[PDB]
Amino acid sequence: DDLKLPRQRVDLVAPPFVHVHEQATKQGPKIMEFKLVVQEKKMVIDEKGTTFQAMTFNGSMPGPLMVVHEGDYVEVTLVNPATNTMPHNIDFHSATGALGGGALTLINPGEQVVLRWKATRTGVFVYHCAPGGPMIPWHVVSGMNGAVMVLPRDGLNDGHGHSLRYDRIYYIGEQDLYVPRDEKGNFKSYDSPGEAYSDTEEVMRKLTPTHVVFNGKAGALTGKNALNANVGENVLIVHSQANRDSRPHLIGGHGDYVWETGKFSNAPETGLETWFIRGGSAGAALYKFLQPGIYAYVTHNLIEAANLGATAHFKVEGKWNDDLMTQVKAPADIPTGSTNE
Amino acid sequence: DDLKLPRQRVDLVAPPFVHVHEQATKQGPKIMEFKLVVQEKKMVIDEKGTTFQAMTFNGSMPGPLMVVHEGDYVEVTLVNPATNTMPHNIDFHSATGALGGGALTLINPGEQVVLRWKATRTGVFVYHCAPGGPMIPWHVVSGMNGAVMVLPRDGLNDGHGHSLRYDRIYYIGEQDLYVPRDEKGNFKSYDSPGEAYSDTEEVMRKLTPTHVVFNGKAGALTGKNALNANVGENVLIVHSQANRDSRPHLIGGHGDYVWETGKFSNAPETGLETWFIRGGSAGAALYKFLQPGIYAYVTHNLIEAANLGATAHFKVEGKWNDDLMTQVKAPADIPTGSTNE
Amino acid sequence: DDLKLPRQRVDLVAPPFVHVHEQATKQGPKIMEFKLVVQEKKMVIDEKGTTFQAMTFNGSMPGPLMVVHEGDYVEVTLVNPATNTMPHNIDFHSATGALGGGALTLINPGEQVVLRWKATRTGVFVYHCAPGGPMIPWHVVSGMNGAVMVLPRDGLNDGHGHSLRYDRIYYIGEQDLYVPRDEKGNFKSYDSPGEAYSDTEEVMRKLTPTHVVFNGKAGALTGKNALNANVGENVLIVHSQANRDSRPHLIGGHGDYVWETGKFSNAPETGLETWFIRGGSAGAALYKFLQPGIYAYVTHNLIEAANLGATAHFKVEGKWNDDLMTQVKAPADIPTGSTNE
Ligand SMILES: OC[C@H]1O[C@@](CO)(O[C@H]2O[C@H](CO)[C@@H](O)[C@H](O)[C@H]2O)[C@@H](O)[C@@H]1O
Ligand SMILES: OC[C@H]1O[C@@](CO)(O[C@H]2O[C@H](CO)[C@@H](O)[C@H](O)[C@H]2O)[C@@H](O)[C@@H]1O
Ligand SMILES: OC[C@H]1O[C@@](CO)(O[C@H]2O[C@H](CO)[C@@H](O)[C@H](O)[C@H]2O)[C@@H](O)[C@@H]1O
Ligand SMILES: OC[C@H]1O[C@@](CO)(O[C@H]2O[C@H](CO)[C@@H](O)[C@H](O)[C@H]2O)[C@@H](O)[C@@H]1O
Ligand SMILES: OC[C@H]1O[C@@](CO)(O[C@H]2O[C@H](CO)[C@@H](O)[C@H](O)[C@H]2O)[C@@H](O)[C@@H]1O
Ligand SMILES: OC[C@H]1O[C@@](CO)(O[C@H]2O[C@H](CO)[C@@H](O)[C@H](O)[C@H]2O)[C@@H](O)[C@@H]1O
Ligand SMILES: O=N[O-]
Ligand SMILES: O=N[O-]
Ligand SMILES: O=N[O-]
Ligand SMILES: O=N[O-]
Ligand SMILES: O=N[O-]
Ligand SMILES: O=N[O-]
Ligand SMILES: O=N[O-]
Ligand SMILES: O=N[O-]
Ligand SMILES: O=N[O-]
Ligand SMILES: O=N[O-]
Ligand SMILES: O=N[O-]
Ligand SMILES: O=N[O-]
Ligand SMILES: [Cu+2]
Ligand SMILES: [Cu+2]
Ligand SMILES: [Cu+2]
Ligand SMILES: [Cu+2]
Ligand SMILES: [Cu+2]
Ligand SMILES: [Cu+2]
Repeated sequence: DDLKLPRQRVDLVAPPFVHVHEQATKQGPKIMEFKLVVQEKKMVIDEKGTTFQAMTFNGSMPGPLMVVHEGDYVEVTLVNPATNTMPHNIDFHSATGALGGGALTLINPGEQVVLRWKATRTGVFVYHCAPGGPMIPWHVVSGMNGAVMVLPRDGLNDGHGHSLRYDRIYYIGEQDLYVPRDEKGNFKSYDSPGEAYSDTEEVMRKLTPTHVVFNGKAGALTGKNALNANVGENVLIVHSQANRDSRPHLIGGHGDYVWETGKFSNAPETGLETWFIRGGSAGAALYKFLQPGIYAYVTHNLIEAANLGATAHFKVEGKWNDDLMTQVKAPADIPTGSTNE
Repeated sequence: DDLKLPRQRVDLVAPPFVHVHEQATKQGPKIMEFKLVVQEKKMVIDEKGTTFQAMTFNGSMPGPLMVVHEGDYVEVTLVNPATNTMPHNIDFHSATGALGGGALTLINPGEQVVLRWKATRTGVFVYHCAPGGPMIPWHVVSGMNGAVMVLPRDGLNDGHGHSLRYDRIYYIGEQDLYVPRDEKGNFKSYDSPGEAYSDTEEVMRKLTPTHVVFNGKAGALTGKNALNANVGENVLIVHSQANRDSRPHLIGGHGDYVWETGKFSNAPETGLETWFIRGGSAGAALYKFLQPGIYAYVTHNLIEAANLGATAHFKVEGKWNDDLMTQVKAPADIPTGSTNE
Repeated sequence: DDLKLPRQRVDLVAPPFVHVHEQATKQGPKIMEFKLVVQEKKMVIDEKGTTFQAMTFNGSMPGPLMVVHEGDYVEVTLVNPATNTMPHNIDFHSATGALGGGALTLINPGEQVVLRWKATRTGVFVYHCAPGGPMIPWHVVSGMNGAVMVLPRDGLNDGHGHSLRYDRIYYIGEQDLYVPRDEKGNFKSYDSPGEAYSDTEEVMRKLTPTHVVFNGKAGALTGKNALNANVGENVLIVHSQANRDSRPHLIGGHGDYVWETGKFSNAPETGLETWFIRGGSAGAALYKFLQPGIYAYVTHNLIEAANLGATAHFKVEGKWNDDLMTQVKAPADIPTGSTNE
């Protein structure tokens, strides 16, 4: 064993939640140990019950958020159980060399592999499967993508010498899906990913998704699964898109501090309405809630948001601030003496 | 009346022009009073006379630019005359709470509502209708979107302690439209927005506009309606797109100072060729004209610019500067002694 | 002759290579003389041998990279040989006035023209043909676009007072193509550009390319034409896209310093995973290679990368650094005592 550092095992949690971590740390570098198990399975992706043949890390779309600190080593055990049908691997955009690790991690069903990469670059980054050739886009748009956050050891800052600390963190993975339709326009079902491939590839080629979803399905983060917050809390929202651009917006809020390219060596932008996640990247926004109520978090192509699945909700508890906004007069009949031309 | 500030009524003007305002001000905060009247009407959107069932604020696409200063309060009377067929509301991306105001402003035909929001965030911002669900994209891509500018009280600056002042301002609202076609490819006409909806939604779902226009129609800002300027003038060009990305470019010019994310707390970028307006945002560019003549202002997807409607012109008066550019030799026959392989 | 500066003739080279130049210079301003010869010709654009009716500067897609310094004058002789069928011109996004030069450079087959523009703006910039109207997008998506780099006279810097110097430079021109298909889905062939136009325009209108290629064809920069580098070298990668957005990513690497909007008066961003070239612009990234092996350089819409042609390779010589990344355990059977749920 050449590398003589303490080891720490991390238990991942399903998105949009994030495993326990420290923001700032005075611990030295560690070997941070993670396990990812590939799971191919049929999943429900919309509110009408449409299914499709997904491929996942750890059973979720997105794959879980991994969080480490600058200078840590990340030792990932990737497992491809023999119930799976395809080979898989992993490419970390946070890592240096061998196609992000993909060239060192190709495993057949029944195999596992252990990759270590040094976390030399701060930010949020995509990770994704990339077996080779046309299998690269297919595995990614089938769900095989997640993100990793590499925090500075002193935690986040505003790029102007002031520390920033979040009260809460959520990870929003956005997924573009390409579900085949029959001649009548109904979504087609298949018994395996391999059977779905040819028809799926034809949809992929036209670069227009059938669905754009957060946390793996339309409505996943609405209703009973809305994201909780409180007035006053500084919330970090990490957003990834491994294949296609997105334009996040918090309806009724702002991005107080936004790293749209997602890299903490760059000062954030302030007071954004809408930001831009380039396909193949993660970004992050901090917002301090000022008002209670429901907020919609969307990609601000509103067709994608409302009609293809890409809306989440926050439910924020606290007291309303009438100075920031008030209904001066409730809806009422237009006065008879009005002229409205 | 809890809020004891002076009130000022603003008369809006149709785009691309902007109502009278001060850049820098020493007045304290005011309650700035605006009126927006929803108008559903058939409108001509291209040079072949194609019509479509539009929905507007104040009869225009885009809706008018509102201009206030940081710390002002904005009291908006939204009116939905009883000649309209649908409910409408308004979401200000500049505002904090209640989905930007949409949750406090839903009005049926025959009603009006009064919303007040504090202008706490500087920049240019979209405002748009957002009734709920699939009606959100439909009302926005039918034309119900505009912008508001919240200036710093000291006016604009270059992010490096130098004041910037514009001689002229224009507001370019870009609109993506989704007009149904019949089996022969001809655009379909309808008698009401409700009748157009189902067919329109089908076009919307494929995320490919039929038209991309400035100021509501192909050719709106060309010919006799070209934008005027003079050599030496510093012109602010505000650009909004409430649903879809755009990439503005001034052909023959530059962006001297560009806030592509549109927020004045961030230093502008300098000397851009082309900039990027993320769907769901406004941005702004300053340019000091150096040469007279015709300039085309486009989105630099040139197919959209030339073939789907997204070109404006500036006509700039003044004297040509042969140091910056000259025709050394006019077109002439290729010399006989030339080799051109 | 009013302009009394030394003249220097530059011999252009085919992309992805770049003509000999100095980074930093103490020479004063010069008149830098370039020749571009339009060539319309059928070209092979994919690995199955698909052809299409291309239009080029100097016989290549992209056109060659021109490199000058701030304050130089650029005197371009544009030649349209009489074997061509169409008029052509040139618009420099680096230039000020007359639609970038397009309004001074329209030439019929059999003619040439000489344009001079002052290089007042630093950065990488697109140049492209723009005859007028619908011919603008058609000539650009037929291949008539390249880039020019205007270096500061002191060479590049990190925006924080430190000089940056590249060991190598490559120019990656990305081209979106719109090749017609017949009723069976096979790509159609034509005998001239004029014959291809009507069918091509119909594909263009739907804003979905059939191919997205680097250096004019799928596979152009893979295999024997991979880009060479060595561990330790700082490589500048200039990327242009004259019509459509792109999201470059170096698989297994990063962008150490990235000017995504492409203009050297703005500090670069650091440590990017993926960056964004807005359609109608050039950008640039510096990366110091740290690991040997194969790197893929893609647009990170992976469908475009793997299935529509947009992948290049770097082959990097040197010694592997096991500290940055190592395969701890090669692929092996999942242990019997494992639980992987
Ligand atoms: O700022 C650019 C910088 O990236 C460098 C920093 O010295 O390195 C990055 O990658 C290296 C991998 O070891 C580390 O030096 C560094 O800690 C990390 O951001 C260079 O390659 C260069 O100057
Ligand atoms: O979208 C085309 C066409 O297909 C139908 C079924 O004929 O609906 C399908 O497509 C809809 C939009 O994606 C989905 O809402 C639904 O799950 C699916 O069956 C038609 O209703 C539609 O006109
Ligand atoms: O810079 C981030 C900053 O936004 C803050 C500023 O203190 O507030 C913004 O929203 C508030 C609404 O009252 C105002 O304080 C401020 O004037 C405006 O930009 C915080 O929520 C935070 O530090
Ligand atoms: O675009 C398809 C097809 O439709 C036709 C009419 O059959 O033209 C229509 O579409 C054109 C492009 O949008 C418009 O220029 C025109 O207003 C519209 O009728 C065909 O000419 C075209 O081939
Ligand atoms: O920084 C904005 C700046 O651009 C200016 C610089 O003074 O000019 C640019 O274009 C001019 C063309 O002569 C040059 O002054 C300058 O060297 C170049 O970047 C103004 O128009 C303005 O302040
Ligand atoms: O893409 C539709 C359909 O066309 C066919 C020929 O019928 O293949 C063509 O399109 C393919 C994808 O672009 C190309 O790979 C090939 O060069 C082209 O002939 C079908 O195979 C495909 O199903
Ligand atoms: O070593 N201190 O947390
Ligand atoms: O299945 N995804 O959260
Ligand atoms: O590993 N590819 O299916
Ligand atoms: O303002 N949100 O769509
Ligand atoms: O109060 N002065 O404008
Ligand atoms: O109708 N719009 O300017
Ligand atoms: O208010 N919706 O049609
Ligand atoms: O350079 N304008 O397309
Ligand atoms: O004039 N010196 O290179
Ligand atoms: O033909 N282009 O490199
Ligand atoms: O010059 N146009 O074909
Ligand atoms: O990580 N590259 O696709
Ligand atoms: Cu996989
Ligand atoms: Cu990747
Ligand atoms: Cu409405
Ligand atoms: Cu909005
Ligand atoms: Cu041409
Ligand atoms: Cu251009």
